Amino acid sequence: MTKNQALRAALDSGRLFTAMAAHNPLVAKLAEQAGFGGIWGSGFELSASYAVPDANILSMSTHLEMMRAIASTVSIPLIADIDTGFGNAVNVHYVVPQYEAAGASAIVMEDKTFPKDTQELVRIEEFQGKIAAATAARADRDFVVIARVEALIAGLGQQEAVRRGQAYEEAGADAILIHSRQKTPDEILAFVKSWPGKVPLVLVPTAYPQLTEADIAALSKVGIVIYGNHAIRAAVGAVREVFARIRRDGGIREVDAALPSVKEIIELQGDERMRAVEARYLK
Amino acid sequence: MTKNQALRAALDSGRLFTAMAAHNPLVAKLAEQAGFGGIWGSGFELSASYAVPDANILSMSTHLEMMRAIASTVSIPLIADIDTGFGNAVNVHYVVPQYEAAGASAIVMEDKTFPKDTQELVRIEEFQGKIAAATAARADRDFVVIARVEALIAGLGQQEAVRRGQAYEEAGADAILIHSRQKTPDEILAFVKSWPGKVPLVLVPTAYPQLTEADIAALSKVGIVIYGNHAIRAAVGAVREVFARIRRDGGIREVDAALPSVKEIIELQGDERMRAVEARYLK
Amino acid sequence: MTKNQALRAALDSGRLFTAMAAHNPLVAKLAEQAGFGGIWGSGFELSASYAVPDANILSMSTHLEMMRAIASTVSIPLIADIDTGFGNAVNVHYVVPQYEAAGASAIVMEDKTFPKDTQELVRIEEFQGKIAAATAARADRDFVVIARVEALIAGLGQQEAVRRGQAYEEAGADAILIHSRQKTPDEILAFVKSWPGKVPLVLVPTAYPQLTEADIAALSKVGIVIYGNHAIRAAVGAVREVFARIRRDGGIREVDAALPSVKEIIELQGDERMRAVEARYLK
Amino acid sequence: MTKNQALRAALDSGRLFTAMAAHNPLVAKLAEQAGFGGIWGSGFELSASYAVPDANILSMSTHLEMMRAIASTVSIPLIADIDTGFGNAVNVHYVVPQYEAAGASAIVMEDKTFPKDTQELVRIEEFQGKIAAATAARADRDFVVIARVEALIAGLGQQEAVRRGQAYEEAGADAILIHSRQKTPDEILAFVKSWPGKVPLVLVPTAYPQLTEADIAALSKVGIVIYGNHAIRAAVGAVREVFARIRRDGGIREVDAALPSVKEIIELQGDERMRAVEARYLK
Ligand SMILES: O=C(O)C(=O)CP(=O)(O)O
Ligand SMILES: O=C(O)C(=O)CP(=O)(O)O
Ligand SMILES: O=C(O)C(=O)CP(=O)(O)O
Ligand SMILES: O=C(O)C(=O)CP(=O)(O)O
Ligand SMILES: O[C@@H]1[C@@H](O)[C@@H](O)OC[C@H]1O
Ligand SMILES: O[C@@H]1[C@@H](O)[C@@H](O)OC[C@H]1O
Ligand SMILES: O[C@@H]1[C@@H](O)[C@@H](O)OC[C@H]1O
Ligand SMILES: O[C@@H]1[C@@H](O)[C@@H](O)OC[C@H]1O
Ligand SMILES: [Cl-]
Ligand SMILES: [Cl-]
Ligand SMILES: [Cl-]
Ligand SMILES: [Cl-]
Ligand SMILES: [Mg+2]
Ligand SMILES: [Mg+2]
Ligand SMILES: [Mg+2]
Ligand SMILES: [Mg+2]
Ligand code: NA
Ligand code: NA
Ligand code: NA
Ligand code: NA
Repeated sequence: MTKNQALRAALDSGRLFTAMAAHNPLVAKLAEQAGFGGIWGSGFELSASYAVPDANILSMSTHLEMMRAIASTVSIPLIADIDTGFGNAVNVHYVVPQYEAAGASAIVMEDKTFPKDTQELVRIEEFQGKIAAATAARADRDFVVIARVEALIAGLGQQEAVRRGQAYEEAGADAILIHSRQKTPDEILAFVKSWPGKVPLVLVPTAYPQLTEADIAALSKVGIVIYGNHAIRAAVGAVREVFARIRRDGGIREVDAALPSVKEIIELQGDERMRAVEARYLK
Repeated sequence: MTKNQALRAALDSGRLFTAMAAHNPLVAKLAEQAGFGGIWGSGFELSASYAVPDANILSMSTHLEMMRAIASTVSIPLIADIDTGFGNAVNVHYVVPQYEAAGASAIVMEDKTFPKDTQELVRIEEFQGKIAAATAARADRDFVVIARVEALIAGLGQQEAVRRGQAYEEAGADAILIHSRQKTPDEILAFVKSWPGKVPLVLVPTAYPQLTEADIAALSKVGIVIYGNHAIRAAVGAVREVFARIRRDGGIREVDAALPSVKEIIELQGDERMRAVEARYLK
Repeated sequence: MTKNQALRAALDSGRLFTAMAAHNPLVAKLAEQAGFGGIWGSGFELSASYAVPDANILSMSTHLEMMRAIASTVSIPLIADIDTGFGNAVNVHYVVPQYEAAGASAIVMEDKTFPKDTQELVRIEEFQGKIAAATAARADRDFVVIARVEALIAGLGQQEAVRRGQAYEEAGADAILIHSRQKTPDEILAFVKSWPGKVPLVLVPTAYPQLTEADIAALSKVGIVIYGNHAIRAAVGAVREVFARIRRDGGIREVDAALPSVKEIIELQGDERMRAVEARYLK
Repeated sequence: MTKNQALRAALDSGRLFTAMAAHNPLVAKLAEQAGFGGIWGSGFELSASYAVPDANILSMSTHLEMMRAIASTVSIPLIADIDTGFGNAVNVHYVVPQYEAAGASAIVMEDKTFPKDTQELVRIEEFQGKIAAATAARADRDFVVIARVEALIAGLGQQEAVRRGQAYEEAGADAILIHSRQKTPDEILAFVKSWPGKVPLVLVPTAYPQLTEADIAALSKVGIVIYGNHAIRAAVGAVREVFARIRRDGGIREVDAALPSVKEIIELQGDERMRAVEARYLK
């Protein structure tokens, strides 16, 4: 099975698929090794790793190349975040085949207007055009197009969020990511209970961590849960602490023991494979 | 003071300068905030973050662009690792002005032969040519060229390591990074005691962590200590643990509390500055 | 004089400054050698060279890196085309310092809305915000910000085109590029005669080639003329003809004599400089 | 048929395959349209277009990304120039899958030592290792690995050039590119007459243009002829002339008529396709 088939199989199978954020190939490799179903090529994580806001500031090329590098490192599906498609439906048409060719198995595109204005979401028909352009542009039918509905977040209400989801599924979306920034899952659970569409839902429970996977498994309508930014957060927490200790201790004499060893990083780098290559071809 | 002046001032001042590894701008920003003197644009860390060996596999462009991005984020000097110069003295000549223009305040270039052969170091005169090409190519005289001597590691002995260091300083090196993979500092300390050159030494005590900064401060001949790969190691240690917990707990309900908050990452991303910009220019 | 000073000197001097399109560093080098005042880092030319439409499809990174490469090759000022700023005023703020750091001496930003809609220009105050963000973001005050007014092209009339130009100059534009796609210069000349602002105008006479430099010199209000796309056009014309001849002749036996020699390209590549470098540093 | 199959079919078919140099996707598109069999992703042409010597100065990433862009534009096979493999057999192993994934249908790798020394070619067994690494690294067996023999050029004689070719074919090369800088084809024709290997030869007759395709068709042992640098040469010849005319005429009033029209470039950019996309998806 190709990665695209694998993701499509997980969605048609009814099993709940988990995807973890990654800001580089090493972190994606660790997510694979930890057992997550797929990698989330998070725009928030990559822009955070560049110390720039997640407000379409980071170059699209930086993100597309990071997706290429991650897909060439892991064997599990990569779901790439393409923000608002980097433009209108015409840009979508030109952009999607690049993400597919980079090896992503899905893209997530949201209906926020872009760029931000000094009215928060684009018109329903305009987004329908963008999703239809994305599905028209993909080569492999198994590649997945996920439409992200921002209407709850934009404060437009549940009726409108469901109306948009249905319009997007009618335009070709393979799944609907309904988002919420509330600190409790009530708004999301009410949307789920009311969702009437045939395609599966996608949740990013970052703001409402109390909704566990067992709680999500109980929602037959959800096929994917995404851990949106826990790798960059974990990284920051530990780097900041090790740096503060090194400066307080005046050195690495204390901190060294606790850290993963240099040998462990060399193994994560594929040293083994490289030695086989040197042994069989360096002459 | 420009960053190049700042680094040159630290070297001429006699104070011991500390530089910490960083594999992205966010980590470089944390090193700055923790109080390190400069950033080490480590080839080992960047290749590890790509999950490829540190054996000249990673594209030079990937590293040069990462240096640009780090220098545009921090206010402290960036010392860039240029491995063996990506080629001979002619490549050095073309490559150095790019690293300088990217905003690096120094480059470290080692005398290993390249590419690796199926004799371990290049000829002394050939490396002298490479260092002279680097110093000839730089525009700002304050930009620093550091020659890294691999002779101890290559097992060529102390006499040869010192002979090479002196030849490189005679060719124009502003400092000599003497390296060692021993688990105790004896080999390095004996080299230091014997070093007769006028330029300062640089140590990367990764393999012999028991040599503390107070121990290094006692070596008047050393002007720089570099923490070679502690950021990627710290990152791996924490990402791996958070991923394993999320998979064991079936969710983020437990791990969320401990992590730095999303709001903390947004602040590290420069959200404040961005709000001032939106407030004064988005109309 | 730095390049930014040189461009500012040409603008304050009253002399008419000429800038020629270039789609790569070699073509920019030829423009310099032909005697043009500066290079026009045309988005139309670079997208045409990629065989994609000039409709914000080409990655911004591809263009920014091409500007870097051109500025590192020529000694004359580079005026970079940044389309609509790749976003709103916030993107402008983040984008301008990158073009400045790449070595461009000016940017040209137009008031078209972006992305294109299924109302043609952005609101006057919104563009004023974008220009003010650009001038706020530049480090060197000599770097030039040129506002391009699309109102004639958008069919909004002369009064509105002048109103926009004046608003942009009031927001900080150092010059106003008034554009026209008419096949005669009447619309442009009438705008010029009516222009009341203090800053100089910029013309791109591509569509009305009969307006010569002597005709433009007679317009004291114009300080810059840009040849918008003549390099890619010339290139296409000759490549297409040589390819057709090679296929008709079944070889290069006939076409070879007419072509510039391989030795001539090697000289344009800086072979001389490289031999001096090899001679003095390859040891 | 995929492009790799198409190239393999041309090689097994006995027909003579023609490939033309291209320094960008537009020029590659013109070569396709002129009727050449494939595109030659020339390192000389791309470095010349950057105004840097063809001496491994140009970044490998710049070339790899240009190959991606060319392959995404044309429908015919792309033969990519990978110089000496950017390193030893280990680099070859890591580099080949990237060129394959970029969409190249073949790579050409030469046996020159690298980097150049202050002995001209690598050891036969070392190159055999590099070619075996390339064939081991490719995913699709149809992808073609071409070994370029520099022994004639290095002045090592015909016996050694043939010995190297045979060793490389024994290591897995699908074809042997025998090169010569002589101004007459005698050296090349004598090598051809003596060539005993089973795989086809590749010629780059740039220096001896009098060897026509009809002359090459008569050499049953040659399966590919490459026009090495005629696109950049044609481009330079015409750009230089148009620039000189514009400066002599003080404008474009005279030169405009002769040039391909702006409308012609817009068509080469895929405007048609883009209008269909806008018409069916921009809503
Ligand atoms: O991870 C991301 O980039 C996301 O799109 C989800 P967020 O908008 O909740 O950060
Ligand atoms: O950090 C690096 O990349 C170094 O050059 C030091 P190392 O060789 O000890 O890893
Ligand atoms: O050369 C360009 O890209 C221009 O902006 C001028 P045009 O819009 O007339 O092509
Ligand atoms: O076109 C190239 O880059 C070639 O490798 C052939 P050359 O070495 O004859 O230029
Ligand atoms: O080669 C891959 C290995 O590295 C890992 O990710 O597990 C699955 C494989 O396909
Ligand atoms: O702007 C910079 C700030 O972000 C920090 O790094 O401290 C020093 C400043 O120059
Ligand atoms: O070095 C430059 C040379 O190459 C040319 O462009 O003329 C001016 C110089 O500054
Ligand atoms: O779409 C392609 C077209 O643009 C051209 O190159 O001819 C063959 C096609 O596959
Ligand atoms: Cl990273
Ligand atoms: Cl990164
Ligand atoms: Cl080009
Ligand atoms: Cl290019
Ligand atoms: Mg996002
Ligand atoms: Mg290193
Ligand atoms: Mg333009
Ligand atoms: Mg070549
Ligand atoms: Na990153
Ligand atoms: Na990284
Ligand atoms: Na180009
Ligand atoms: Na080019």
